Amino acid sequence: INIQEDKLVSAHDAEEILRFFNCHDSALQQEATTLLTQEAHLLDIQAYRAWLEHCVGSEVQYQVISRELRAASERRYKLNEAMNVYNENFQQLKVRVEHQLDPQNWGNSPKLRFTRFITNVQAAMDVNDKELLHIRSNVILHRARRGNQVDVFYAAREDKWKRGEGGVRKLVQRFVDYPERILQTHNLMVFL
Amino acid sequence: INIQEDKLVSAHDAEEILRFFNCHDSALQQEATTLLTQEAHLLDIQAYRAWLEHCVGSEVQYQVISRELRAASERRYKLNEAMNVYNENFQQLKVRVEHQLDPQNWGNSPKLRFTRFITNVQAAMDVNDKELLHIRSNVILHRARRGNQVDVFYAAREDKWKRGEGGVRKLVQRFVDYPERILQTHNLMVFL
Amino acid sequence: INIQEDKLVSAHDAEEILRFFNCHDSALQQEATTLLTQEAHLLDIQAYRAWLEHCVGSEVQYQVISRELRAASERRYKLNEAMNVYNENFQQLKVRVEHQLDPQNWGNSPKLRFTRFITNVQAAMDVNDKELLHIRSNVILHRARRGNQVDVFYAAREDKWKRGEGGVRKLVQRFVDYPERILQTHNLMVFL
Amino acid sequence: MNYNNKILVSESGLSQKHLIHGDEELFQHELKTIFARNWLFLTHDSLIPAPGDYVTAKMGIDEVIVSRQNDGSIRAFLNVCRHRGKTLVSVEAGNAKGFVCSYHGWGFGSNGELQSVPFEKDLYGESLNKKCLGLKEVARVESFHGFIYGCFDQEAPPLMDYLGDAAWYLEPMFKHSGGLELVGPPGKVVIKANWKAPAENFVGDAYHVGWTHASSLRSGESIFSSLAGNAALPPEGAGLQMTSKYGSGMGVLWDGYSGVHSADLVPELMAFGGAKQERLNKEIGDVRARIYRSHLNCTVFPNNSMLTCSGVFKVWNPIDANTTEVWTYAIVEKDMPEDLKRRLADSVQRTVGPAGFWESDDNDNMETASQNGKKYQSRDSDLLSNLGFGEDVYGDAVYPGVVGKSAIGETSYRGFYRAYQAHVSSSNWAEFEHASSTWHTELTKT
Amino acid sequence: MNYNNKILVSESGLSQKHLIHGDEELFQHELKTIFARNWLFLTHDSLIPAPGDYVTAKMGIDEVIVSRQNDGSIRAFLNVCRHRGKTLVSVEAGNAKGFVCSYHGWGFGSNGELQSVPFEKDLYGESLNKKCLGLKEVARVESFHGFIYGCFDQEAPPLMDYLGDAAWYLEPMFKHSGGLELVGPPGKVVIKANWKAPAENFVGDAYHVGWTHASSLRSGESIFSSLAGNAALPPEGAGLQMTSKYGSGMGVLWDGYSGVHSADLVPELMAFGGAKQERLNKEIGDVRARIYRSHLNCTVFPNNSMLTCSGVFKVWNPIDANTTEVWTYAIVEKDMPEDLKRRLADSVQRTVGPAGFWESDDNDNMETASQNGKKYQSRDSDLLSNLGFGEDVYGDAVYPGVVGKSAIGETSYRGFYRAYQAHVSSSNWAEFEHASSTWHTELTKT
Amino acid sequence: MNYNNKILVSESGLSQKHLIHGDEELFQHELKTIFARNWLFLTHDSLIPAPGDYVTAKMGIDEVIVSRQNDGSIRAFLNVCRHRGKTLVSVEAGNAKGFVCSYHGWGFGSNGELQSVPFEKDLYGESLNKKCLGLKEVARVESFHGFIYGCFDQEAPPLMDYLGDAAWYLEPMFKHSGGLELVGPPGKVVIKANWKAPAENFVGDAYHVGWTHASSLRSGESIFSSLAGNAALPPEGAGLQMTSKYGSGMGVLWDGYSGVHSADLVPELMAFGGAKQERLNKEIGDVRARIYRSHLNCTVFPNNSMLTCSGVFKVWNPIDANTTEVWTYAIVEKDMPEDLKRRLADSVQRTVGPAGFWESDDNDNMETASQNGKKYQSRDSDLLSNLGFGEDVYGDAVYPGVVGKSAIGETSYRGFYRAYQAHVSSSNWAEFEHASSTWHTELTKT
Ligand SMILES: c1ccc2cc3ccccc3cc2c1
Ligand SMILES: c1ccc2cc3ccccc3cc2c1
Ligand SMILES: c1ccc2cc3ccccc3cc2c1
Ligand code: FES
Ligand code: FES
Ligand code: FES
Ligand SMILES: [Fe+3]
Ligand SMILES: [Fe+3]
Ligand SMILES: [Fe+3]
Repeated sequence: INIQEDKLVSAHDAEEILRFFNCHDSALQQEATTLLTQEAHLLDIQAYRAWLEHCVGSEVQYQVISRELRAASERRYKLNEAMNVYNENFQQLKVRVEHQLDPQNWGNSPKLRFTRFITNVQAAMDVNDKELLHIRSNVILHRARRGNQVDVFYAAREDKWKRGEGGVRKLVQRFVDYPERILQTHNLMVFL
Repeated sequence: INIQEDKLVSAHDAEEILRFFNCHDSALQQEATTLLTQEAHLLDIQAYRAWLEHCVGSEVQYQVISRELRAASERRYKLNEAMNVYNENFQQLKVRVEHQLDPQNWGNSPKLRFTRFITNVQAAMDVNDKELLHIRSNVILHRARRGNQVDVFYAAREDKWKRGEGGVRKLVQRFVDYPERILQTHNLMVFL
Repeated sequence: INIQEDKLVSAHDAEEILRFFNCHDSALQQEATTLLTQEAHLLDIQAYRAWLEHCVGSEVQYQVISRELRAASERRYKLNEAMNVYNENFQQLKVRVEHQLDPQNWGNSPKLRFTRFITNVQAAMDVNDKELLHIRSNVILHRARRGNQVDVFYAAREDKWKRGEGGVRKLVQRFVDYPERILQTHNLMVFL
Repeated sequence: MNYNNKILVSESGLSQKHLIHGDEELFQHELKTIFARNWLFLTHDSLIPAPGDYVTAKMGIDEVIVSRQNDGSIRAFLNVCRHRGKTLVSVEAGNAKGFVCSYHGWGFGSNGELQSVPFEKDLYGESLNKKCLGLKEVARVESFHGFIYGCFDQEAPPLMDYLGDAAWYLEPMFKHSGGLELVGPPGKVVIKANWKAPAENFVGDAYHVGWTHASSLRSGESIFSSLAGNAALPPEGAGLQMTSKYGSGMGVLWDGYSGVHSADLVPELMAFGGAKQERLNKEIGDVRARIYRSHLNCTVFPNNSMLTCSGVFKVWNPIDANTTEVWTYAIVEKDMPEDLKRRLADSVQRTVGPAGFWESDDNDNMETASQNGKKYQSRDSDLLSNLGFGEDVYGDAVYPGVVGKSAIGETSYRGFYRAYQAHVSSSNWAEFEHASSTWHTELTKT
Repeated sequence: MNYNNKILVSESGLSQKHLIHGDEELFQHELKTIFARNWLFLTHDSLIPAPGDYVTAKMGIDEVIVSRQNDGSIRAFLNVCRHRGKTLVSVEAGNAKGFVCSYHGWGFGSNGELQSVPFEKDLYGESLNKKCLGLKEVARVESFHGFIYGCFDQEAPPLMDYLGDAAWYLEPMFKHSGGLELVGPPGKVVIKANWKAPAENFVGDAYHVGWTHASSLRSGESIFSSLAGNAALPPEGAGLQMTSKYGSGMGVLWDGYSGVHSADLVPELMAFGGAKQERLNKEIGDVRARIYRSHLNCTVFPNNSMLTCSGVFKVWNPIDANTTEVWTYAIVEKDMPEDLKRRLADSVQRTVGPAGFWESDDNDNMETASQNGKKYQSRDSDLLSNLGFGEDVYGDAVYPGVVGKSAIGETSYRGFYRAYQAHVSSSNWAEFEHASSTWHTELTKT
Repeated sequence: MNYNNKILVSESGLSQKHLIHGDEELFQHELKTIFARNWLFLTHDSLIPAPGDYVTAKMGIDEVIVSRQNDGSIRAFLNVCRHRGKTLVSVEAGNAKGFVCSYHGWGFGSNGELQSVPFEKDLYGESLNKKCLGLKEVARVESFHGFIYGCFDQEAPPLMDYLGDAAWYLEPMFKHSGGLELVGPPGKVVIKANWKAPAENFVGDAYHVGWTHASSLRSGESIFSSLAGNAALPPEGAGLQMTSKYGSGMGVLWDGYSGVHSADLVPELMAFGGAKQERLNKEIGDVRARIYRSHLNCTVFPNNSMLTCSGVFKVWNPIDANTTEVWTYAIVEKDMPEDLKRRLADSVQRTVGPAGFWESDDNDNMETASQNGKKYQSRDSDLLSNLGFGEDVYGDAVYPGVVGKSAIGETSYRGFYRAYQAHVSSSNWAEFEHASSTWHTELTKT
């Protein structure tokens, strides 16, 4: 992509397109599909310890940002463009997992119900690090609780996964730029 | 999964995880993907007789439950935990199909519009019955009618499919634990 | 399908079922999956020029209809059954792309956010034209803007794709019969 | 609107202003004059049989906790903490000796009493009068053969008296059968209708069955399947209609013990009902034993409905003028074999539950009739309920109440709406009584 | 709020309180004083040409059935059953001799009459007075060259008189062209704007075109493309504005026969319009023949708008103060070749339909201007419509109505809002007339 | 409801009618008597430091543009065009010399003035009085150590006077620390609670922390982790509570400088705070230097809250009685190392931002307590805030304001609600003052 011609495209987004348009490795897309379906299954049944153990790398950065609304033509105002809804290392994820599992987390009784829909999977090996797998996917996450509360989340995920203990591929980075600026879901207390 | 450690996970859910984590047979996931996409296509175009004929086994149990909200710590109260929104044998499904097709089903004029999105397909052969295929998938089902009525349903489906007449794989069990306790879709009169 | 027995099924829908039930070519479904995921990625990042250049054929018809609500038993009233929300040739698509990219399109500041979910991909080669690929897929399209505006679109797409310049497969027809008669999304100004 | 003066329901219940299904100010007024005043269904003994068992229930738009006490009585309380008003219980059923608030940890007993306050001594000293801080208690809780009703108004008639002439019709199934059980949990679905739309339909509306449910009748091949598409009118003397002073009413369709249930249950049910009827002839007499095994479509005023024999039990929980949360339980005879109980429960949900193919037939009827009540040119229009007017009787030697001796009519609508109007225009029970002193004469004019 | 006294629109229509776009009590008041009183667009002959053809339409928030009778007249009725108020017809168009209610099967004729009631003899005997139970009929239904309007108020002026001075401007295209056809079905989309926001914009708002539609002008290369981004003001004498006693008004942009249509239609349209103009010079005179092929942006008070030559036809159907359901049809000249009719219809939807790139330009303007009317600090603020005030004339020798002899101004806003205010503060047509006896003098002050 | 007479808050603030969290008429009344009258948080110097920098902010339900002027002052204006009322600015922050309306292209300066109107000469001539058409300006804009507040009411006290006795407690952190910066952009989430629910919780509610946040306390291992599950009451003299004439109040928890932050930040923070405290002893005295590094949970009346040391800054933006848009910023000390500032900001969002695990603990408490205020049987019930009543003092030699010399109590609720009630029943500031002339005596009775 030429972002001087495609005026609406960010440099970051153009870079990520190039990554997937280049080598298509059908087998890798299939492996990625499996990894992500199994991750979403563990999360949906609220097996959060299993998710950490089997899906999340010790060196992870788990990041979801919210970007301030600025003018498309803005060129002078330079301050912090985004805040971190999540920006977690493994220990910070573990804190969140313990909070979910705590028997005095009153908000988890009655038990919540999660259903995740993962689509648009793309996978490409990193050019410079042969063991780093880039995976892109979109998620619809449905959370239902307390009889009539229903919250639906929508996001694209830019992931890096790498083989760790036992040769298992684990998440080492997830980046989500959340598309809705003002959340209408009560909170974003879900693992996208 | 150890459900003593992963305190939020039900025994049932842990059992179903084990089924898919064990043999991955890439070809089977592909066959399952086809079966489910074709089923959803037949349903979306309201070819309900074709769905029965081509997709549904004579010995089917088609079941969708709604589970009462109980305390995560509840250990004494023991009464019926769920009711059956659906719990249909083949003949009961046929009754429902005839009801859809009846020219005095006033609610079907003007014609309804269905669009189904099937994701997260996993497939595994049963360990003890070599002809029984376990398939798990999630569905978003969009129903539109009467100009401005729009209802969206979200569910995970635990299926068993088996080869029947002509060697065609057909649904012999579908189990859905509906995630929303109080439906906000007018009714659940859709085939998930 | 016998549409005399399956009374709810249109002749058009029955024709399209037959197309996919007949040859299943697993590799073709995979190629189609790639084409559609890459198209949706280009659209989601608002690379509209790239989409035209890489995904859209010079002879395209890009059509989205809205069908008037008529009685299931209606047999006499014969007037225009539908209107065209879109019915665009390549030049008309280019007009729309220029409108998106215009720096005085005030509605595009702050920048919109798009997330597309493509599912239920089916692919079959045309029987009579060996270079014409029929692809069917469903889309959920999420558009977020202006802090708290969120619009979600749902559709099935009947596509024809054909190899053009450089041997690249491009869209030569997209047909969508939009399922919601009265739109509750402000407008349908999105490329489904 | 001036509810003392506004004629919302015409004399003899013959018509009602369409706005009653749409007007939000009237809905707010109903909260006071209907829901806070009258008896509302809570639960059954079978759902809270043991000490400490509880369920949550709606009473109007309020939520209550309904708890089995140690002495075997049942008490009900607002599901609202006495400190800063947080909802106390977030589950639908369970067993507990008390309820602790998740905000500041105040602990209430199953008996509503404020039993503990965290760090009371250090914080409140001796100054917190816990005796005055028990949960707000539902003033009246009474049982009709295991079916538990509540009323916020201490002045209400006893539940038995409130059921009036309807009680006589219910007793064969509710009492003389050996008793019923409610099979939970209920289905729960929101419909975009006023609570009165399904309430009136169940109270009195046999006329719609053949046309509305044409498709379900034909597809299921239930006992009343001959009605499909108005192909056949029920025969002479096929049933009756009744209504009562406090608004409750029902249709009676003779002998229809298998009700809505598809042909896969008809023979077993018709056998079971006939067998019990034969025993009951000796005990309660032929007519009442026949009523036992006849299909009763009943509304217990205001918003509880049922189909006996079909085994359908409904609560039409009000949300706003065009929103209702529908709770659907099955009722079964205690002495039915357990496997039949299970199949009957499934069949209730199959036909009228959240995916009930029969009840789907009714959705558009209820929803559009309710929403049209908001439309400008319809607000002041008259909904008609005059079918059978001038052929109703009162004080019949066999069948009590105001009675239309025909299977299809609008007798029960008239009694329902007479009662409704008397409440809406009254400030308390005494005024309702004064407004109701000639109720049956009003219904039987001409 | 006291609508007799409250100044919602200032003298000469110069300003309006911003709350008029947000206030739900006022919206309810408009249902009575605007929508129940005035003429509202229903359909065209071309959509119901044969006996038994019908469409559904909104009139305010009410829904009506509009049916071609056997004698060739058109009658319109509330889409509400006379029994218990269910919506009778659930489709948008069709052909039928009558309408049967899905609740209890009552059958109404195309002429509104209650023709059949299931089992009438057995149930009602001779006591149902079907003669008094016909559908509630729209009192007035009249045609303007095939365009069918309805009015609930029997006292309204004839439609021709109601169009006032606007009619003279419409007649070249609506009458002298040989007639128009409406191409259905319409696009339908809900916007979060008050109905008045698009109504005022179409009635009078040429000022916004260059800036709001900058992107669409440049991208489509339509005839008025020189306006893009306020790069160029239309020349001296490029057009005019007019308004009328009963609120209808329009802009006239000389010669712009291809209107919003992108360059792919401009040559063909400009040829077609010029050719007809040449024939019409001889028949109706040069000025009127020029008006025929000039772009008219018009609102027929209250909520019907159009762009002649562009061929856009809009209904702004009110839902609540910040919700409007937009219906978009195309209008075509009957004697255009069919292939051009087809392409013109597509182009209307392309530009201003549900995915109309031009109309998307307007969304935020209408929606935010309407929603700001709810905001506390804006309710009592003044929306300005003073552009061109003191240069309007009345009784011009060539151009009738209150007229601003300039292409861009707010003349038509002032006449629209003068009429609006006179209705809002009046209880009936007589009072509107009394409030309007010096309408043109009020508009032409200073 | 008659707000002059209705006792919504009882004497001494001891209780409040539950309806205050649910009643939409009262919410509309609050727009006038609370939000249009009082000081509301807009932004910080650090977010608009340079000429032309601007942000949008809510003030009640209104939206304003807040702009740094060329002379270094800040002015705020309604985000509403003076022509036809379109929203002027659609972004949250930027830099510009002015704002052009996308409807008709009117151009306003950063100073609110109407600077340009497209084609003014050709269209308006000399008749448009642009001097009178500047954006509607927020009457009062003042700074408290860089924190910028606005007030629509010209008659309000200066912001410093409005903070009353609360200011003394804030100054060590806001002034003597060297100053704070606000780290943007904020998180933004909608909760289904009344704005008063989180406002009261932050003003005064240490009681809930151990029980509500049991899970977060235990999981994060923050400094106050010993409270988890009410395992331990804070010790004797662990803190205090205060309140003030104009409603602002706070809790003080001695020494808790790391606040909500998990153990990964505790040592660094406790070091940083102690080091500055040592320098401040010499400058402001031991007690005030200790206050600097003590956790203050504060509400600046009506709807701005903060946790000092935790570095949490909240705006509870009202939408309706059961809807609030929560804005969450981090506050940091200017002289902290930049890497610590970054980590502290992330930690604020981690704990109390949109996915803040602590703040999720509060959701059900706030939402259900607010929604129960709509329920019929609860509207007239009394929310209790009597904890510590009769042990508060005023005019203490060390700690100013009405003060409860205990860490946990409801002192600050009482002062908050006394102020609320005085505003709700008053038409202007003079009447509030008259209603508040014995404020501290009222709070310290018994
Ligand atoms: C009202 C509502 C439902 C009904 C259902 C019925 C089913 C079978 C027979 C008679 C019925 C009467 C009914 C009356
Ligand atoms: C109001 C609304 C739409 C308009 C569209 C126009 C298109 C071309 C030329 C003039 C126009 C004036 C208009 C006035
Ligand atoms: C109100 C709201 C939040 C609070 C959070 C706290 C965190 C740590 C220590 C004391 C706190 C008091 C609080 C009071
Ligand atoms: S609100 Fe229940 S203990 Fe405070
Ligand atoms: S409501 Fe139409 S026939 Fe009864
Ligand atoms: S509304 Fe802003 S310039 Fe007209
Ligand atoms: Fe029914
Ligand atoms: Fe426009
Ligand atoms: Fe808290």
